[PDB]
Amino acid sequence: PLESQYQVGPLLGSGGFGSVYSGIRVSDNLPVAIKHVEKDRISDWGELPNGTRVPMEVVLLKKVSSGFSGVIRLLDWFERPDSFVLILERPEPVQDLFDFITERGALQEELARSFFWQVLEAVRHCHNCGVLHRDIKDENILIDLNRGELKLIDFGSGALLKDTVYTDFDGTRVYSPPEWIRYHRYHGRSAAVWSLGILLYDMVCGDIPFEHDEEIIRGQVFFRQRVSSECQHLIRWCLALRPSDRPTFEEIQNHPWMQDVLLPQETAEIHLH
Ligand SMILES: O=C1c2c(O)ccc(O)c2C(=O)c2c(NCCNCCO)ccc(NCCNCCO)c21
Ligand SMILES: O=C1c2c(O)ccc(O)c2C(=O)c2c(NCCNCCO)ccc(NCCNCCO)c21
Repeated sequence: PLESQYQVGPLLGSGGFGSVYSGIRVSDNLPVAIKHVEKDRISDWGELPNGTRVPMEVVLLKKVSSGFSGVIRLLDWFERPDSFVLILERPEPVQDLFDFITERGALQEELARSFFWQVLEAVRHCHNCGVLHRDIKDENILIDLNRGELKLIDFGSGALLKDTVYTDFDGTRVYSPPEWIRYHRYHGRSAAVWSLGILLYDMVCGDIPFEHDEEIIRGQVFFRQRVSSECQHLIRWCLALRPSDRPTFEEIQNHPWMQDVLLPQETAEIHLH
C-alpha cells in the first residue's frame, strides 16, 4: 500500500536520523516528504493509543499534528520489516534555516524577530501538546519561502514533556546547556530556552556562540556583528548559566526586542520576494 499511494522523488537528506525523499501523493499532488528510519537505529520506542509499538518520533509527531501550527505534520506512517516510513508535509519551495543563514550571512533584526517569534510559537505548541523537541536549531527549521512560514522538523531526539529531570540527551553538543555538560542532567523548558538563545545568536551573528565545553560552561557571549543593545540582552538572558535565571517563553515573548513582530506574509514580501 506504500509505494502505490506515494511516488518517490529525489533524496532530500540523510545522516544520523535516516533518509528523507521528496514525494508526491497520488490522491492529489500534495508535496510530501518520505522519512525512512531503520529499526536497528531506534534507541527510543513508545506506544500509541491503540497500543502498537512505534518509534518515539511517531508518538510525538502524533501529539503535535492536530490542527495548524509551526510544526510539520505527520500525514501517515508505515512499518516495514527493518524500517519505519513516515509521510510528512513538504512546503514548496522550501529551504532550511541553516542554508538560509549560510547564504545571506547574519539576518536583519526585523527578519530574525519574525523567525524567532514563529519558533517560539512552534515550541509553545509542542510544550502544550506535552512534547519536547530537544534539538531546536537552524537545520531543524524549514522555511516555506512563499508564505514566510517557519516549520519544525525532526522529532528524533524528542521526549514527552515532564517536570522531573532528564538524564539523556541526543541533540547536538554545541547546542546543549551548561547543566548538561557539567552534571549530565537538565529540565526541559529551561534547556529549550538555552538552545533558543543559541538559535537567536546564530540568526543575528551568522554563527553559533560556543564550540567547546569550556566556552559553554563559561557562558561568555561575544558579538562579532553589530547587534542592538536589546537583542544582546535577550540572547544573554536565554544563555544565563543558572537555569532558573533564564526566561520563560512568556517572558521571551514579552521582551522589548520581541515587540511589533511582522506577520509571515509581510516577512516574505520584504525579505524573501
Ligand atoms: O526536507 C526535509 C524534510 C521535509 O521537507 C519535511 C519533513 C521532514 O521531517 C524533513 C526532514 O526531517 C529533513 C532532514 N532531517 C532532519 C535533519 N536533522 C539533523 C539532526 O540534527 C534533513 C534534510 C532535509 N532536507 C531539507 C532541504 N534542505 C536543503 C534546502 O535547505 C529534510
Ligand atoms: O551547527 C554546527 C555544529 C553541529 O551541528 C554539530 C557539531 C559541531 O561541532 C558544530 C559546529 O562546530 C558549528 C560551528 N562552529 C563553532 C565555532 N563558533 C564559535 C567559536 O568557537 C559554527 C556554526 C554552526 N552552525 C551553523 C550556523 N548556520 C550558518 C552557517 O554558517 C555549527
